Amino acid sequence: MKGTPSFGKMNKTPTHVRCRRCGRNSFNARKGYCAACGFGRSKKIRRYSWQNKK
Amino acid sequence: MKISNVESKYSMKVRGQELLIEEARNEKGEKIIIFQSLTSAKLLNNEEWKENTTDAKNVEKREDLPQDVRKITGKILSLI
Amino acid sequence: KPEKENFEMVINFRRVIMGRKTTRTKRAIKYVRYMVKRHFGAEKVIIDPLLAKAITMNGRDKIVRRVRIAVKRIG
Amino acid sequence: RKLSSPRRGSAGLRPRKRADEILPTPKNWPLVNLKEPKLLGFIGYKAGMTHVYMIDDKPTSPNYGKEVYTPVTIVESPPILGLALRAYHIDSKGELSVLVDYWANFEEGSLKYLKRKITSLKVDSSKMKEKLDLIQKNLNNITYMRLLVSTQPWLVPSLGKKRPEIVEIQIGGGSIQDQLNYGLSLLGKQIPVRDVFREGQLTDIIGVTKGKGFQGVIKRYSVVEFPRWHKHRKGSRKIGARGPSISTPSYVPQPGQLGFHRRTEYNKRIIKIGDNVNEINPAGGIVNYGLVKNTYLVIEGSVLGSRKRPLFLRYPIRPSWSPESAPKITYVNLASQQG
RNA sequence: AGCAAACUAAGUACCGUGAGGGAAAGCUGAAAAGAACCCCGGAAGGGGGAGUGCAAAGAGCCUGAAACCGGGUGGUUAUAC
RNA sequence: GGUGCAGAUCCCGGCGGUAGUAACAGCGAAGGGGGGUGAGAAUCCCCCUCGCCGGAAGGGCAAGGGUUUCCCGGCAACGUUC
RNA sequence: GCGUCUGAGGGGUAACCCAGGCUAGGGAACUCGGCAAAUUAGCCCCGUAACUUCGGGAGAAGGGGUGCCUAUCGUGGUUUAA
RNA sequence: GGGGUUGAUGGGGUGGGGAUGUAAGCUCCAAGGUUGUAAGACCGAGGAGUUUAGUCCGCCACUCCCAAUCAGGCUCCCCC
Repeated sequence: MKGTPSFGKMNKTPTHVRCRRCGRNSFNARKGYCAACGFGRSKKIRRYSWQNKK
Repeated sequence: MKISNVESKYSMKVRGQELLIEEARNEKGEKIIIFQSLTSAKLLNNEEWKENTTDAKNVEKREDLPQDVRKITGKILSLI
Repeated sequence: KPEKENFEMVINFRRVIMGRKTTRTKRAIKYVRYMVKRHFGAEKVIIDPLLAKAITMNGRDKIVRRVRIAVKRIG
Repeated sequence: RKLSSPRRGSAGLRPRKRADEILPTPKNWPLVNLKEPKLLGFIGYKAGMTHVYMIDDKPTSPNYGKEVYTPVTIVESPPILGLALRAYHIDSKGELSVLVDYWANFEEGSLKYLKRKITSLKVDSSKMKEKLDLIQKNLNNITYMRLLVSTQPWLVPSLGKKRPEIVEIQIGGGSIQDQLNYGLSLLGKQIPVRDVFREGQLTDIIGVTKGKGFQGVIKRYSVVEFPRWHKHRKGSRKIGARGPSISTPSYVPQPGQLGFHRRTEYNKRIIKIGDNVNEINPAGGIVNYGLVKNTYLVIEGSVLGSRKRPLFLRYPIRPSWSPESAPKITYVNLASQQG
């Protein structure tokens, strides 16, 4: 249910795991991509104009 | 009513447990049974007391017990 | 000198019952320590399980209304 | 829409608190009513009750001259042992304090029963002479004349007690000079209820009702259970509102002690003053009381208070009818109160 | 406060499945000279006594305010703001 | 010249009162006696008995946690008490 | 397997609250409302309306039996087994 | 509110009066059956006697048999 049980089923695998590049457990196996280390569709490193607040 | 003196004391061995039996009569003279099964008990201040058992005689078969003694033990021997 | 009796006493479990069902058996044996000191100056009360056992052939809440006791109250 | 309703609970007796002396005392006395010196009440004990069979004595009774059935209460009447005489007069400031007392048990009364509760006088200064004539000097300027008496419960094994109560009774009669002499005689001796009472009289009752402990409002003031749904919802045994506003959170039913109160009783007519214990004792020992073994008072109706309470009696304050003596009986129930 | 960051690691612990967000925390005196030793407790840089040292506020260690609470000093109370 | 504070349901740190109060009940469990250890035992251990569960509180198996397993020694916190 | 769904002991145990059990007599007067609560209830046999989409309705309705023991009997299966 | 050894306050014991409804065992009978040559003895749900029983009674009286002690605290000597 929308309350706590919504958190219940949450024992399965992380939808983002250790991507081999940036040391962040953020590799979306399901999308065949890392949203952190950029490995998967950019040869270049994922970097943005807004890594922070300017 | 006070107990005068003891006359009967046997020894019986039940369920892997020691068991003593005592019989005596009060000053009113009624015969009442005494159940006691423990040899050790912490003295207050401050030792251990050993229950004496030298004069007790050993009973090994049920009907060897006096008939009246036996016919009351049934209500109790279940829950030793 | 206290009378080192081989005495037999009769107890009445009247007061213990009539109140909380859930507590009787403990109060029962606890009541046992009451008179034994009172009528024999007991400093510490050592009860054989059997003479204690018979009060509860029942578990929680059924208790015989009376019982006989024998005491070899050593020093 | 705000239908009529009598105010529930009884506002008449506020405050409701527990008495401070187990044996109460009257605060007024019915008039003497044109007669000779005698007492106007008596002390006793609540032993038990039963039901009795009688011919009706009420001349205007709808049941006149017939056998009808009526519950009746028994009151064991142990002898009374007087103590002293107390002097009341219009003192300074125009009040009615105690002028003086007049004690005498050194002349008679080698009884330590009183000693159990009071460390009373010694023989060293038993010089009541200057006290007694003080009354004589203060004669004609006296208004009221009570009496110091004690109960003798040691003559009743039913009540396992040995230190007694000493209490008071005011005496009315003929002339004042007569009354003091009448009382003077009564000192140092024993007095039966027959010395004050006779059968067929009316009698008044002030005493302490059956205690009950802390109570609930449902029981204390007979407040009403909320209808149906509250037998399922939010609570049931309480009053809803507690006043229109803090403008006097008022005399409203609120919890508290009930019982053990100083209360009142009117219009009680005695039945029998017997002396054979076998005539009244029920089967197997009267319940919770024992076996009556002195003279007893046979009073019908109900009498307030728990069993084994001292009770102090009194002549009628506003008697409904003047009774004749001896409403003769036809049956006494000796059956067990048990069963 | 000074950039978050002066400290045993700071984008560190951590909150988030996620892009991300994002901390707290300095001072023993110059020299540990860190209280040897004796009594209590089992112990606790705990008690007591002694000792080091200008000084011990001697490990929780510069100085040490209030809100606080406790002992005491001085007044002072159960017909009353 | 970052400049004088009582507030801005300010921020941050400390501590108040309600106060040893609520709660440590509610979903069908429950312990008792004797002995041992140790400073200290309702709560830990030994014995006996007893009650409860018993298509689950039993038995075996994942993803996850990552040593939660075992042995030895301990108790300031950590354990809703100890 | 458990007395670890981890705090306990005292008590004639007040009121009251939550879980319950039971209440004479009347039996919906409570009440927006029979809400709640109650009554029936397993099984076998007998027996079963109006209406209808003829299939049901339909455990319609209603009535009757049901224990314990001493005997029996029938039917069927099974064992190398018409 | 009582009691506290100068005592019937509570237990015990004995009676008293009550509630359930007649303990076990024993004997007899038992619908039938098991045997057993018979004689007899064996099972049997149950009925009767053995028995207003047996168990129980937060009620009463008598009975000092046991228990009210040991102990601690607070305080007055103003009046002669």
